[PDB]
Amino acid sequence: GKIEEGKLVIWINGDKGYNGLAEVGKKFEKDTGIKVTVEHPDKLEEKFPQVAATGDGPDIIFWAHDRFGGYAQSGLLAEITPDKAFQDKLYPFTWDAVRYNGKLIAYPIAVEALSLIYNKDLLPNPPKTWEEIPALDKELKAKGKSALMFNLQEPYFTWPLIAADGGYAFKYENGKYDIKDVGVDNAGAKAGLTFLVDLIKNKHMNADTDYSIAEAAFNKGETAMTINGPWAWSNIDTSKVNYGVTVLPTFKGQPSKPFVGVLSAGINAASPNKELAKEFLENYLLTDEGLEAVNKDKPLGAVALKSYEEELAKDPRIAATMENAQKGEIMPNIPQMSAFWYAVRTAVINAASGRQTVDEALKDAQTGSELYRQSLEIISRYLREQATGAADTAPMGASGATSRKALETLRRVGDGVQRNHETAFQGMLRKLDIKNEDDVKSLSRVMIHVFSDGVTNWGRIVTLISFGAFVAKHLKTINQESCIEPLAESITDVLVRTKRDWLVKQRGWDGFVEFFHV
Ligand SMILES: COc1nn(C)cc1C(=O)N[S@@]1(=O)=NC(=O)c2ccc3c(c2)N(C[C@@H]2CCO[C@H]2[C@@H](OC)/C(F)=C/C[C@H](C)C1)C[C@@]1(CCCc2cc(Cl)ccc21)CO3
Ligand SMILES: OC[C@H]1O[C@H](O[C@H]2[C@H](O)[C@@H](O)[C@@H](O)O[C@@H]2CO)[C@H](O)[C@@H](O)[C@@H]1O
Repeated sequence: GKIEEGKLVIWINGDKGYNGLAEVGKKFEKDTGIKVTVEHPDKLEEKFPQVAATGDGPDIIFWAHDRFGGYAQSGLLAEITPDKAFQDKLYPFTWDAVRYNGKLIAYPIAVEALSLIYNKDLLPNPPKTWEEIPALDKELKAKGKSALMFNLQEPYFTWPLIAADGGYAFKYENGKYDIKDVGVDNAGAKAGLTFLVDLIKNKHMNADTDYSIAEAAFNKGETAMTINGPWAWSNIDTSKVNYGVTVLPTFKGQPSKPFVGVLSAGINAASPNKELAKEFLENYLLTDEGLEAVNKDKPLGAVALKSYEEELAKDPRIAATMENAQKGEIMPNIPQMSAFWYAVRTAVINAASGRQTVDEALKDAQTGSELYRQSLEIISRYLREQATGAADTAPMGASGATSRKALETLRRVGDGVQRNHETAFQGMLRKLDIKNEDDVKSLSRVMIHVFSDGVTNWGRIVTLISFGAFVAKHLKTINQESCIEPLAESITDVLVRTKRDWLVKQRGWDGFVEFFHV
């Protein structure tokens, strides 16, 4: 749990130009004597927050911007402070993708959007609609080909179809996200995912198709179409398939709406090499020659660097990428994106395999996606009304009946725990000696140790929240009322992170209300 001084370790995904990046690393070493190690570990976006939390991991992490808000909220990223001269060399909308709570948390590299990639030797004209793909597959099957193969294991690739007829992650209106408004189990999302499951039912696609199987089938000329990003174009070039990159097909007359990613470079908060990392990213990578080295290995898409994007913009494959991006939406970077992606990943795999119906799969994804927000509403309200003696008059909002009935249940069963276990609560309160916001930050570790490692049931969840209320009452009494919302956020994090799968299996807080129905 200590990063080594006087070198740079970089993590980037195995689908990106990591050999090109290593070439930029060699140029840095030639000037500075500092070795640059580029690694592409499996699941690096899940590994980074685990290793970084212990003061370990790479100096620089590359991922799409959507994961970076979670990393920033967890204190895992150094604030990026480039001068005006450097900032003005990149597109302002790319800087917006890496801004979190008013602070830049990464360097933007390139804009990524999925396109429809088609074999001009099999399909001279690509289909304008999803609805015509079954008929095309039937024509191509008669010739020993298939219409379409793409990765069905990552919701990134299926999302554009789910979003087409009105599926959404977090509602965006008046230039602001309603994190309370999730659109995963609406009629639009159901129509999109039913269309995908029907393609599998009718044997136009196979539920087991992943990135490697789709790429091999397209690059060998066995399938007429794939869905992929700019990074894929290198392997297609090598294959000598006569390919086009175009607009994704429409669904029910509406565009497919890909979630747009900005490949971004974050600096580990635990790195002792932050000045070397800034130098590397600003004066080696984010140059015409640095981006060219990476782009020549695996294409980046529409680069953040204006000078180089002017050259690449002339490429009709980049025009197609930006057309799809404009029909799509820039991903949020809110910490909840991780849970959203896990919930929709499971829904698509289960619907595609027949493990769940579309209705069952998207219900669970909806419950999973709103679990943090709903849990925080209940827990924050209970802690604050316990501390002050007065309830919150603010409307409950989305799924408000559940929130109201959960808080009602918690008042009954939680007050019971605090009354019956007053001596134990007082003993643990004094032993923990909670005085201020720094001490509250130390509770997460002991909550995971005591709560998360014990049996999972609603009773032990009531104790977790009820002791939280007991601590909140103390914090109010000693003029530390400012600590209660952070405490509520910390309890919610432990509960929903460590009991995610169990909570969704219970129908979340509806399960809680039913379990303690007297
Ligand atoms: C029929 O049975 C029941 N019906 N219902 C409604 C409940 C039970 C029931 O039996 N529940 S029980 O099994 N629950 C536990 O054991 C338990 C569960 C979660 C806990 C947790 C304990 N904690 C240790 C406790 C605190 C007081 O002394 C501890 C314990 O004695 C050593 C005790 F009193 C247990 C009695 C429980 C009622 C038994 C607190 C904890 C660690 C410390 C830091 C910290 C900070 C915050 Cl903000 C928030 C929480 C925490 C983690 O959360
Ligand atoms: O499938 C969910 C997944 O989608 C995005 O990941 C993309 C990434 O943006 C691309 O650069 C490329 O590597 O493919 C990935 C999909 O396999 C999100 O960025 C990611 O957080 C999310 O889990």
